[PDB]
Amino acid sequence: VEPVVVIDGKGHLVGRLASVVAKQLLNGQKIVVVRAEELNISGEFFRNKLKYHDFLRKATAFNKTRGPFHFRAPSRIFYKALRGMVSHKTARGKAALERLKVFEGIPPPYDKKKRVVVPQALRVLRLKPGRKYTTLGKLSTSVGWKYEDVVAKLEAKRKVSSAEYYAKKRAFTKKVASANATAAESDVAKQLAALGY
Amino acid sequence: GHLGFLPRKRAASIRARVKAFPKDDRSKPVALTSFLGYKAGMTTIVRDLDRPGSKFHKREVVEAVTVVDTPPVVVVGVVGYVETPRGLRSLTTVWAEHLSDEVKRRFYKNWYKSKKKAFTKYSAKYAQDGAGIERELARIKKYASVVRVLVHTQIRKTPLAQKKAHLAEIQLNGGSISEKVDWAREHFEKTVAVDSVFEQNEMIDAIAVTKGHGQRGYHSRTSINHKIYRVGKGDDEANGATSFDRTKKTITPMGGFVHYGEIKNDFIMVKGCIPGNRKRIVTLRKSLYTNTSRKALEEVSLKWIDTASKFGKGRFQTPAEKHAFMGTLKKDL
RNA sequence: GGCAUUGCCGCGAAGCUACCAUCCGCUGGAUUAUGGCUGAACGCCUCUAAGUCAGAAUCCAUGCUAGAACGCGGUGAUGCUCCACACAGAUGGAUACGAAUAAGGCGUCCUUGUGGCGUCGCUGAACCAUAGCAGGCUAGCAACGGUGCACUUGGCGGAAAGGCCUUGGGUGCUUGCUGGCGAAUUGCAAUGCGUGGGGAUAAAUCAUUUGUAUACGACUUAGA
RNA sequence: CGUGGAGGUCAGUGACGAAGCCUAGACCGUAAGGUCGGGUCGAACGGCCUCUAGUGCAGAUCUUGGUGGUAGUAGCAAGCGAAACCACAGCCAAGGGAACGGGCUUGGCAGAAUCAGCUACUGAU
RNA sequence: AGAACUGGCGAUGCGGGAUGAACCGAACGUAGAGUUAAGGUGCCGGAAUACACGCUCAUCAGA
RNA sequence: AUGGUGAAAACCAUCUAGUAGCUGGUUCCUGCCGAAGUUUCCCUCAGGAUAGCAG
Repeated sequence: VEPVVVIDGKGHLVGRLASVVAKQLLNGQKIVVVRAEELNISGEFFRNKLKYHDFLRKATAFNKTRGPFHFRAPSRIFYKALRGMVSHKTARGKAALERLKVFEGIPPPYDKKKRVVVPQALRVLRLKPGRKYTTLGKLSTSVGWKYEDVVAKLEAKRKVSSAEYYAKKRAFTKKVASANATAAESDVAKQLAALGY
Repeated sequence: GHLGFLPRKRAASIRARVKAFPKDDRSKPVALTSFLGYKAGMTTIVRDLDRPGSKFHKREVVEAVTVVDTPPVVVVGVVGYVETPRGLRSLTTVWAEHLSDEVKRRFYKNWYKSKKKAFTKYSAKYAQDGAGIERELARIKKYASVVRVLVHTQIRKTPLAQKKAHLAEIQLNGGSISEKVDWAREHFEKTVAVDSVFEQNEMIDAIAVTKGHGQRGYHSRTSINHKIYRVGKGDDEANGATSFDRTKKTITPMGGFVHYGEIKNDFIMVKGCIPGNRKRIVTLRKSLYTNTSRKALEEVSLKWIDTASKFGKGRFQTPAEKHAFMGTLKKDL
């Protein structure tokens, strides 16, 4: 139903998203999560900041350099939340994760290509109105990730370059809507409508 | 000892690289951020100290300083660096077409056998009204937040027989990136002076690789806050002459420095002691910020410069002082 | 001075090397404890529930050290030629606004607005493509469009641009409409770009030399 | 079901290759094992009805013989050259009731190969 | 702590309880098909990101 | 213990395969049946004398 299924984190929930992205892999379904940074969790911020640092104090004894490597970059922050549900050892896994690609923001060559959303993992469709809820972004920032800015800016730029596009397009489909609107009514038409079209 | 300087291991090169650079002031026009030279000797300075509220206010103070030999450094290229989620990234470097024999020598480990085919087809790529060169300059003119300049040492002017030009990178803190690349456009192949980066009475910082002994030594160290006392000029005679002393002499001691020759070019006289030893390359940066204390405020009045023979001992300054005291000898007449 | 398990003594550069000496040893956010501001719950009050201001040698960056030996980029240098051989899951289409969700699209009027009027959502169950030997060979009509392909004009894309648009001309196709032929026997299912040597020219290593480096390597050098 | 020998029998098989030995070969029997092809071999051997026994092995710090890892190591006061020892391997965290964690469960992770210090660790290719 | 009573393990695999002497289900020839127990159905994990009524914000909730 | 050999307390050869209130090991397949964990005195400690369960 589509070789690749670029998703857009923007307004999702680490866990649910993940999960569903998981299944999709183990069942041969390439994926590519974007805008990672603008992901979402549940519960105040000070929360996720703890339920993490703890994950930070981790580290191995004798050699801290060989223990739980604490990735800051969101993309990763989330990639973990995922590799956590995927045997990520037995070849069946490796085979998966090998089917993923979590980017922070939306770099080419996807920018130019449609995306989607997992309706079963939206802050706005799971979280009871007005209720604390992180935003990875900050969360990452607060714990290392040194780029929230770059993407940020280097983002707005993307939205431009596009927004501009749309216009051209929207301004295009404005014609069609007419072309048919007019070329409508005629005969050949009527008929179709009958059958449904 | 100090846990921070770990791993206490050997540096990658003799020319250490500057990890950071000063921030930015966009309101200013284009200016360089750092400058390179060679450490050469340790001279004695006495001067009246115009430091307010001191135990040594308006009194004469002795202190040992170092003279870094700094030739006029010449640009041979310019680089653009984009801002990424993964840090910085060099998207394009571009070069100055007519490079010296010295920079061409840097690109080979064996210069003697080499057919000297350095920037041949790249110079042939230039050979038109631009088209490819001006395209890559436009590439940096569009993207790339930070713009760095490729420069090298005029080693022939230096009395050292090393004959191999050190390439370094120096960014620009003069805002609007269009002006950065247009400054670099005007300044391809051009020799940049020493006094056109630093002045006297400025706090600076030097980077160097520290005097190896046996593992102990040969690390890259950065010491900060050092006052430039004198920015000298080789073409100007009487560099050792102050406003007070005014005796026509070079800052160079009698028969050159200890393990270093004469100073036939520009120099910087830095307070205290720079890391590394003589014959070593250093790179002087400009403090990263406005370091406003009263240690920075005072404009110094250099009273006298010691130019006695450090090789052994010295009771004289010029060779003129030797025969003035000794009179005349056997081999003379 | 030939010699003295390094003969004694006077002093000494080079080195071994030391609080036994000299120099150097940083600024932005975000907080705790607390002090507040706005202000409910609870027609008063209240630093708090929804917000917000300040603030610990804290925290996290800046700076500093190392650079993933399977992390990455840009740039310089010619790989070229002569013979002999070898050959983790495509199956119509990833079908580009952003933001909000106690709100939003789309269309219209303009009084250019947090403006008015109209209209949509309740799933992509859509949209666009879709007929021909796995897709042929030939005849028109009507359109002046659609579409493929090799070229050309101009423009844009640096985040991983490595692509997307356009102008002109040429050449196919057109199922938009009407035709004219071929399909069997496949027998009632079994999907139907490296080697092994030459030549020519770029470079690296070894050997030599140097020492700022050194357990050995490595590293810095120099030499048509 | 199998082994050594005995009586009987198959006018059994057999230098046109018996017995044995192998074999990424085939068949039969739930199995003990039996049968066959191929290769190697060179002189005896097997089925059937019975008899008889010094009859079937993974162990005994088993006995005898042979051969490894250790190891080109310790060593001899470039060459020569052991032995002790050896079920099997040797990353951490947490749980695994029982002064039992080394194999399991759930996680962190993990690139070939190797030398040197007190298998980690410093460092070096 | 002691006494008596009936089971479980002992001589006993199998499904489940993350993992297990004492829990839960179930006493085993070799298979094919169907239906279940105990336990479960976000994903690792086969199975409803099922339906319906309410409740819960925790500065290391809770299961 | 018997008999012998050596010597500023011994060894050799037989009796002797000595005696064990024990330690370790015990060699093919399949089928079928299948426990006991204990009653009472001999006193028990040791070995049994019996009843119970399986034929």
